[PDB]
Amino acid sequence: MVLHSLHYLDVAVSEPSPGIPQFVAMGFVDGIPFTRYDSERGRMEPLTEWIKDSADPEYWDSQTQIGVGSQHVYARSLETLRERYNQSGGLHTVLRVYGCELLSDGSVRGSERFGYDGRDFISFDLESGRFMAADSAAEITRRRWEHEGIVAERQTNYLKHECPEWLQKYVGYGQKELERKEPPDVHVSGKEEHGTLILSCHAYGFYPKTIAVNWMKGDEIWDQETEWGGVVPNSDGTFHTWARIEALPEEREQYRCRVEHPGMPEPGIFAWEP
Amino acid sequence: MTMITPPTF
Amino acid sequence: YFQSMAGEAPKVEVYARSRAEEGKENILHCFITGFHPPKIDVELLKNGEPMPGVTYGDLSFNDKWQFQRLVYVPFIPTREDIFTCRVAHSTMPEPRSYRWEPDF
Repeated sequence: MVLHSLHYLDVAVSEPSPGIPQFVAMGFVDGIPFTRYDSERGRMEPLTEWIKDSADPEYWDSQTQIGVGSQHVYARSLETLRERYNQSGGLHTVLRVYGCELLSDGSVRGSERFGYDGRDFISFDLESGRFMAADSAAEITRRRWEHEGIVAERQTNYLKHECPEWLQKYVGYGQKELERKEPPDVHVSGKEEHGTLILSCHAYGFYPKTIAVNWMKGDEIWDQETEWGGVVPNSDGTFHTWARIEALPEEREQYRCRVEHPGMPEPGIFAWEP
Repeated sequence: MTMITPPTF
Repeated sequence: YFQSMAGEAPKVEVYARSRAEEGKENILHCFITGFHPPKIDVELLKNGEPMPGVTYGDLSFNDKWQFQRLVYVPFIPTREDIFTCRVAHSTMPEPRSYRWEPDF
């Protein structure tokens, strides 16, 4: 199983706009943002008290230079793909995800993926130690990188050594925020509409993301009649979700919502109490 | 060094 | 052509941080996912007027390279008000309004 993950998402665009910097790098530990570089701010910065408190200034200074240097490589990378795919100017996007996962048996999963203009470009897998190119145009990068030996060695080293070394430290520094359990506050709303009762089970403010929200009628889960929202983020790092069913309003009292979450000592059952 | 620069295309 | 672009067209969830209590302060979120390219017009509205102090969380993306954005604003739900998120994107032929479903 995956105990912990460190991931970086890069977004690089050819022309900035309101709320879209030329370049943004975001770090996540266990799915939670903790750091950001943004080309408008020009500095790497903490998104959590725990990285602020544990990082020293060499961390922010080095990440800052790595963000700025990335800004410049993605700018050249965009010009290169622009020429290669025979495109005209305007909004173009390079994306990257990369990171490692610490597994139950003390093993390291890690990968690096690049997207261009919303499709796969090129990807690297630790196990294979080789690049998969999406098309002939990525096959040119792959051939260059493969021919020289250097890029494979540098990414492996990072994804197998430095990336999990940093992940172990971040789990050290963030233990209190990352191990914490906040139970959902659960509330069932209902409105009658065109002669149907819509019943919604809302789960507010829970952490972590892992949750069971189901509607039951009698002894059965009424899953075929249920619609679920996403598990979606609140502004404060917690999560929100819901589950909705339609009922005959004479049957309202036959419906209840079961919720299970690691922050709740017991599963709860919720009904509409008008 | 936690983040790394991407390789050039 | 617009039918043909459903795969890059934003999905919208509108939800409060907390169970609404009349005149008690809360946060309204509009979570937009599944859209490409990343330029998108999002407004949070009380009774069809732009709410002040809206924060545009940064872009992220998923396993298919589709963008997501969390947009949010302090608000004070009343039973008397309608809170919407209007979203316009290039994959949509017209702006769509998404109502916050009050849960009081």
